[PDB]
Amino acid sequence: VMNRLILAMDLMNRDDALRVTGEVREYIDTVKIGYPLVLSEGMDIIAEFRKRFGCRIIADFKVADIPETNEKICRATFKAGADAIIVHGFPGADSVRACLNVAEEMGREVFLLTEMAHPGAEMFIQGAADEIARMGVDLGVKNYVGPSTRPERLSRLREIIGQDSFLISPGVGAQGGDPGETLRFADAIIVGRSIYLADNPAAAAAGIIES
Amino acid sequence: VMNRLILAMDLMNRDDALRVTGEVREYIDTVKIGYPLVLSEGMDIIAEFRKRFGCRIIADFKVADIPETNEKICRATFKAGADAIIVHGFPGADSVRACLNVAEEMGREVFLLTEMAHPGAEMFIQGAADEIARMGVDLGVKNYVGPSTRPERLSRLREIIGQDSFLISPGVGAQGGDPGETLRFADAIIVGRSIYLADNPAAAAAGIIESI
Ligand SMILES: O=c1cnn([C@@H]2O[C@H](COP(=O)(O)O)[C@@H](O)[C@H]2O)c(=O)[nH]1
Ligand SMILES: O=c1cnn([C@@H]2O[C@H](COP(=O)(O)O)[C@@H](O)[C@H]2O)c(=O)[nH]1
Repeated sequence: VMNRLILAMDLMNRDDALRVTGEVREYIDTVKIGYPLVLSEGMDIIAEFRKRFGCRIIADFKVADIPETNEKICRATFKAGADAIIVHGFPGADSVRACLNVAEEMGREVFLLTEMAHPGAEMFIQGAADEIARMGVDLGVKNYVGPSTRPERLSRLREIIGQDSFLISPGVGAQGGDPGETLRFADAIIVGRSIYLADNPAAAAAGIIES
Repeated sequence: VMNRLILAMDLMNRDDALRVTGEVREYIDTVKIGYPLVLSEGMDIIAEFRKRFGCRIIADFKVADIPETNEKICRATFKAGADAIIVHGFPGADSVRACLNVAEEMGREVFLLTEMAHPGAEMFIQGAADEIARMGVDLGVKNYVGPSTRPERLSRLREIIGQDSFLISPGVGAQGGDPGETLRFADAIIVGRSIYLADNPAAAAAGIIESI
């Protein structure tokens, strides 16, 4: 990923989202689009971004349903042009396999979310995280998401998945995570608010890269 | 809910979804719309269904993000006209609280998903389910979702949330759950494929209602 930095574009109106993404395009070539923007502006926004900025798009949909529904969600998402989709591992192996099957059929990728970065993640997710990561390895998952806010957990996750797996990590900046420390374990960092709420998003992105 | 039956409308094209929903409207007045339909036809489909069929709409979005993002998802969903939203409890109390705060601000409801009905739910969700339900009670959640496929777990869930809470349950029909047994514990059952993939959805819905 360009500069090992992925922009989390969670603004909810198309004009602001287009403005910020265009301003930071010289620093990042991969954008993570989630439900805040998609449910506000429509799925067509994925193809619009891919074309206008020539960036890879990761759909952060935290897929977390039964197998049959997960398949439908993944198919609609890849039809919309997403290059990859983020899926929760807490619902179990069959739910993750359903996403992997659709990605295989459509020539796309699945990122498995193992542990989340917010405080509430300590209640139930953290205790299941190592097992969720091992499940991913057993299913053949090669792309993972882990927390910038807990580098000791990111280290443990990297250990389970190996150095060959691709690991991206949110929670940098606004949630307290540090870019440099996170990149000791993750291949790329995800940054949203620290860039998109900045008075000068380009300067904020440039600063992160400088750091 | 009318006849204690909620239709899970997971068809992915507007014309088919409109046809089936209209055919079974005399049997059910509450429709659950999820991402399969919304990501295929747009969020405007929620208001269209609400108006066209005069039914309550539950947005089954299995919200499962950090607090800040959950707030945005809930706000966009209620702006689109949904009467309620289904949220996962596994990400923790702060994430659930964020959804409850937006529902309070907008005069809407949050349904907390405690245990899922599919086989994979046994891996991680089941072992956390009782605690997730208790967390819901502690947060003031009054609406819950539990599995038709495991009535013993549904009974345990009803036990934690009390008789005053509203409990709806998917997994009836296609996934193996039984309407009658599920209604021993849930206030309403959710049915998707058994109705929408039937050669005659109205007859399928009518049969379910007669079996209970
Ligand atoms: O454990 C996780 C998984 N995903 N995200 C997501 O990554 C982005 C982080 O944004 P932020 O830089 O503004 O905090 C948001 O889209 C958020 O939903 C997290 O924050 N934590
Ligand atoms: O634990 C859960 C939670 N939600 N659903 C959802 O309820 C519906 C059940 O549909 P079905 O009757 O066709 O199996 C689908 O929309 C599905 O995503 C389940 O099946 N199980």
